[PDB]
Amino acid sequence: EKFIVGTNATYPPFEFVDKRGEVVGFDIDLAREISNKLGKTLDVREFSFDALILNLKQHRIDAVITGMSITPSRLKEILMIPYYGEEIKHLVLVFKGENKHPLPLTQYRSVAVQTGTYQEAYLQSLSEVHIRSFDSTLEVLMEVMHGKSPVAVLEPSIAQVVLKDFPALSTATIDLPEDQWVLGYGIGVASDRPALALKIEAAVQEIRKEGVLAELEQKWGLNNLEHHHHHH
Repeated sequence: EKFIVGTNATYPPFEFVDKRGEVVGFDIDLAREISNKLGKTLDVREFSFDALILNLKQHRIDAVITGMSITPSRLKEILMIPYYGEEIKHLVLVFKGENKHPLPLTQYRSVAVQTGTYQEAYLQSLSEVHIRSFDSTLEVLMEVMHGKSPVAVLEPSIAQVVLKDFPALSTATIDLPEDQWVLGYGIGVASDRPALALKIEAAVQEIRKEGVLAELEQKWGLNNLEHHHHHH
């Protein structure tokens, strides 16, 4: 039988349309691997993003794979099996010297952040926060080093790697409200089909341990993802 997957082919490198008119990408290769583990024939179907969950709940599709962020709001409605991405429940505020009251972020003349990241979107959602956006983490941090902005915001896993090169910078934790958490990217499954979700979790674990998940990540350039959590 068939494993029917619903997608919105507008989000490289997860899914997009090739010059054949076919949908390709990391999620399509992952969907095929999953269908093989389940012993099913993959059937990829395109929908508008806003129509995906309704179709899943109506059992017209078996799974949604579309670079969809795992959010507490969505977990209320559907099941989600994680397959890529760090959980983001807090951000790192970066500055030189002392910062007695790191919050509110509205206090700063400007806040440096990287374009296209989830932290940028979070900052944009906040009333009266003045953002200076940059293409790279290098530019974000040099902005603070030169005293052009008082603070920057990084995602925690990036802060952990890059800040070793910046002994002058100190940090404070920004806790995100629960309704703003993203817990990586996930495969959507109907709430009334938990057994299918279990089989998909089993499949993803096997794809991961066989090294195929890491191969697909490298192949599709996920390490260099430009537009983070576009569907949050």
